[PDB]
Amino acid sequence: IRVFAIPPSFASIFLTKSTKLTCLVTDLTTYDSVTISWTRQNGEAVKTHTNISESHPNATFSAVGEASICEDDWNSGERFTCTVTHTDLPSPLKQTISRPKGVALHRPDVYLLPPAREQLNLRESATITCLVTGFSPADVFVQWMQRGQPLSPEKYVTSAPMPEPQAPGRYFAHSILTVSEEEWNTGETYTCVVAHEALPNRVTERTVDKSTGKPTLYNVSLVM
Amino acid sequence: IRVFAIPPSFASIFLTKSTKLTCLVTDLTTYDSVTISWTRQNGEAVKTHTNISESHPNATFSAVGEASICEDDWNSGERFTCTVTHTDLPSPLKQTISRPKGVALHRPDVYLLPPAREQLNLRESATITCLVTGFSPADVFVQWMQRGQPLSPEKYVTSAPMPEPQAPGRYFAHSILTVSEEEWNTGETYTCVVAHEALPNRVTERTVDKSTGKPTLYNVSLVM
Amino acid sequence: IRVFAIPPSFASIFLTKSTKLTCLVTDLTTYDSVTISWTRQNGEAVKTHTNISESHPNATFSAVGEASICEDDWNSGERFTCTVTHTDLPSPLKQTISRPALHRPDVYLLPPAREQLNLRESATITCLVTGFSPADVFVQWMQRGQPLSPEKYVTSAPMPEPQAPGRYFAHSILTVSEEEWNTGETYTCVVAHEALPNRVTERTVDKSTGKPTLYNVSLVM
Ligand SMILES: *[C@@H]1O[C@H](CO)[C@@H](O)[C@H](O)[C@H]1NC(C)=O
Ligand SMILES: *[C@@H]1O[C@H](CO)[C@@H](O)[C@H](O)[C@H]1NC(C)=O
Ligand SMILES: *[C@@H]1O[C@H](CO)[C@@H](O)[C@H](O)[C@H]1NC(C)=O
Repeated sequence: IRVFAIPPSFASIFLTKSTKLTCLVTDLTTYDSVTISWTRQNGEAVKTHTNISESHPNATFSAVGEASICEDDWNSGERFTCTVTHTDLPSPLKQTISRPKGVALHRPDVYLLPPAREQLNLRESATITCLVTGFSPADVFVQWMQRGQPLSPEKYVTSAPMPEPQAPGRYFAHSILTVSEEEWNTGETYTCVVAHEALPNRVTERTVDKSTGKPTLYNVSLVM
Repeated sequence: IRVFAIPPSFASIFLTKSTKLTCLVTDLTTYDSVTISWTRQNGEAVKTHTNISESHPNATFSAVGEASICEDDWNSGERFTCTVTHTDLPSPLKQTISRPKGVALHRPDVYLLPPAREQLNLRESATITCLVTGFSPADVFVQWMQRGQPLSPEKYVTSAPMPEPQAPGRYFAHSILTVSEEEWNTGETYTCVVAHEALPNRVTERTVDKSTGKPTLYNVSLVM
Repeated sequence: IRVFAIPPSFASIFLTKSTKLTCLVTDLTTYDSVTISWTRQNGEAVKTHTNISESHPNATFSAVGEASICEDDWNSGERFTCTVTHTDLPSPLKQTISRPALHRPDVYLLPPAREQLNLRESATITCLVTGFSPADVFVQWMQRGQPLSPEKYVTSAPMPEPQAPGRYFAHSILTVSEEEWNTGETYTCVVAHEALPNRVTERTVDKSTGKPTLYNVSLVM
């Protein structure tokens, strides 16, 4: 029996365009009347639970509570009082969380690197790395789209934020995309979109194809 | 009684990151008791109508009722009703506005044209046109960014959307950025950003400089 | 009421050139005069422990049981037991620990982008390690045979490969100045992994690596 308070990441709120606070109560006994109400410091939130998780392998139940809350309330700093009520707990427990404040804002520097020539020579799989560095407060959402069409989330993996060596305040993040050689050889202008607080547009785009390496001012070829 | 309910346009919701809805009364007594109330389907109370407009010299009544509302509920299509009653007319006037439904969403196609050679020859100024076409609905926000920071609102002018001739539902929009010729010679990489509903991130980016638009002038062939 | 020990990882093995044992006791309340001993699956003697701490208020006995053991004992798979005969429980408790598919890692070095170099405040060289199993790699950076300081370069934790769940990838960067890049430097990235037959691989990139080194085409105003 434990109660968790989960602040939604900017990765979560940007994906669905909604700040969805979520409270997990884990390892509760499988009893009846599983109800999760909602309050705040004012007391006007209303929503119930949806699709409570089944019994975990350690032989106990669990419940999840999620609600829709506006973006401006999330930016205001109000402590949202997520309350969970159950019969096993003699007293219902409520959780109050809010955004951290006072953190500096540093604009991300999204630089896109083409796959290495040695990797291209092997002709099995080519990897394109999106470098997102020099951004705070180190909460980013990086996704890949092809010709304006988003790709499957399984195709790409985004690394967790890590501290920058030179800059202590700024933290970087990484994401790689695996592509076939024939797709890269033809060139579909793969682009990287990065979402962050510090960006004035809050979204930035950088693209690369096979013809980026050529300076496009001269066309020199070697034929035997 | 005449009340003008101005819906929050996409430019308004995107510039301030907070949707602002205003219903403004028009052409009544210069100053008397008035009650403005935003009403949903549930009839719940709303934020107070701050900054009521002062009486105009031409004896035309005007009251600006602004409030902060849920961003997601506005896009959900549920209708917002401004209830205005006045001492002059006992019957209240109900004005209801919402985001229109039954409208197709078409992804904007952003084409960014370099300045003409004839204009660059006179060297008095350079105009860069940001062409956005095939976007629905009519609302759109266009602003200009130079090397990461936005331009002044006076510097750039965005034309009103007009119906596209080929596609009746789709529309097109224009925005010019007149700059001095010597700035274009430096190739400082002007960037055009646009905001619209249909884009996957709701915003997309295009860039132009002196290097872009230059073909391969030199096919230097080294063949043995 | 359990015992936990830190397994020797190939990075830690390669740093000290030997397998070292670290048994940080967890989930056991700190009492006076506790008994902790190192034994194998069969239980012969060990060397004396070193650098143990006092009682820990956080209910986790944060004193390390240090012992240096041969490499063949670790890679043979026979278990190691951190036997902790605690005061509260007369029955001794031990934790069996050992190594748990091997794929040769492929190391590819990506030169810094021109956008990074044009701005000139810094240059980042990325070391992409892919297709290694298990997740035990130590990415280190070499410059003309001189090992760079650990603070310059940082390596992310290995993540499962999207193409193959068995495969893992690790990615590391080196933060240098633009002058250090446009001036001739080797900047070798060396990667050590168990699955490598040589146990060590490295790649080198230069400013002229991108150039074909057949035609030096230049633009002059
Ligand atoms: C540029 O050079 C490549 C090298 O083979 C060649 O395939 C391509 O056709 C050239 N571009 C043009 C426009 O001819
Ligand atoms: C450039 O030269 C190459 C020589 O191999 C030729 O194949 C190509 O068609 C040329 N491109 C143009 C645009 O003339
Ligand atoms: C051509 O070679 C010279 C060697 O002195 C070098 O400095 C120069 O950078 C080379 N050209 C290019 C385009 O790299």
